[PDB]
Order: sequence, then structure tokens, then C-alpha cells
Amino acid sequence: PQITLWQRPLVTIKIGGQLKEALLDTGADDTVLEEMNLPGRWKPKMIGGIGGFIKVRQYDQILIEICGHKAIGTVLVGPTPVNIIGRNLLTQIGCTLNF
Amino acid sequence: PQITLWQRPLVTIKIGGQLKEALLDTGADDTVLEEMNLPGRWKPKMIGGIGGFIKVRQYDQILIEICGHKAIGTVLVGPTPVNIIGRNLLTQIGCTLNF
Ligand SMILES: COc1ccc(CN2C[C@H](O)[C@@](CCC(C)C)(c3ccc(S(C)(=O)=O)cc3O[C@@H](C)CO)C2=O)cc1
Repeated sequence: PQITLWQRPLVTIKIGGQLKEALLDTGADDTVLEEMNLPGRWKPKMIGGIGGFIKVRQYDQILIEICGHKAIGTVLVGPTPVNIIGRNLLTQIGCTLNF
Repeated sequence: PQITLWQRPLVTIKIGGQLKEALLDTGADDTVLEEMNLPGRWKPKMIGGIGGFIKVRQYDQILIEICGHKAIGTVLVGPTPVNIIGRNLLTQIGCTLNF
């Protein structure tokens, strides 16, 4: 699909069998979701947002469906204001910017 | 153009007689640039997200040239870690997400 930017580019994602709303974010290198339960082990990561840095939990090889497109990749979990789909997964679903 | 998301989508912008590098950010409501003076009146604003909030100066009806395309809108100036072109100007140059 083609998504315009007059409103926030919010889409439905599915992860762990549950639907969530998330922001398609070309400014985000990585994908970060609000506190939730994911399987396996995690590693520490620091990410820098508009306001400064925060600690998040990095989970690898996680199954996540984004607007119907299946991806498997790295998902970070931490105190984000909104669920964010970053470039690591936008590339998996074939997303580009066009004008 | 069609801009890949393999790397950060950085472009050259022209604003207030200066050439700068900026990030095309679909996750940003606003356009935020590093400290600089702009013409006209300004008012303080707080913007935030991951890391917390930062105080910026809001200038309205500012002309920017983004990758060849002229656009007019609100520009925020303050201690952003990177120059960001947000949705308020991305719409004006006809920028969309496509997959
Ligand atoms: C490494 O992986 C991640 C890094 C940061 C984030 C959180 N994000 C992504 C948004 O593109 C960004 C960009 C911040 C910029 C310095 C790289 C952002 C910019 C402007 C605005 S604004 C105030 O203009 O709307 C909001 C915004 O993100 C919020 C939605 C969440 O913080 C941010 O803070 C994620 C992953």
C-alpha cells in the first residue's frame, strides 16, 4: 500500500498472537515496543531518542507481522511512548520513501 | 526519488541561506533543527518521546528546500541530537511510505 503522512502512519501489527498499533518510523533505526512478554533470552541495549537515551531489552529472531507482511527480526522492549517499527523491519517488508 | 531504508534517509536541505543534512522522519510530528536563528517571532515549546522532553523555539511560516522541493511550515529549533524533517513538511513535498 501507499501511506500518506497527513496523520501518523499507524498500522496494526501482530506479535505473540496479539494485535497492537504501531508507528512506521523511518527515523528509528530499530523497532521498539511498549512493555510486553517475549520468549527467550534478551541482551541489553541503549537507544537515543528525541529526548535522550533509555535502556531497553533486545530480543532477536522474533516473529512479527506488520500490516499483513511477515517479518522475523530484532525487537526491543522498553519505555517508549508508542510502539515503533524501525528501519530493521521496514526493510524486511519492502518499505521505501517516495516523492 | 525513491529512498531506500537500508541506511538512514538523510538528505540535504536549504534553510535560511544554510545547507544542512537532515533525517526524513515519518515518526516525527514536527520538524526540529539544531540551534540556529530564524526570521520572525518565536514561542517556547516542549517536545518529547524516548528519553524525555526538550525545550525548543517554534518558528512559523518558514521556507525550507528539501531535496529540491520547496515547502513552508513550522520549524522547531533546539537541542535535537539530529536535524529532523517531520510529517508537517514531508506532506508538502508529496512524501509517502510504500510497500
Ligand atoms: C535506535 O532505534 C530507535 C531510536 C529512537 C527511537 C525513538 N524515536 C524514533 C523517532 O524517529 C524519533 C527520532 C529520534 C532521532 C534523534 C533519531 C522522533 C523524532 C521526532 C519526534 S516529534 C516530538 O517531532 O514528534 C518523535 C520521535 O519519536 C517518538 C515517536 C518516540 O520517541 C525518536 O525519538 C526508536 C528506535
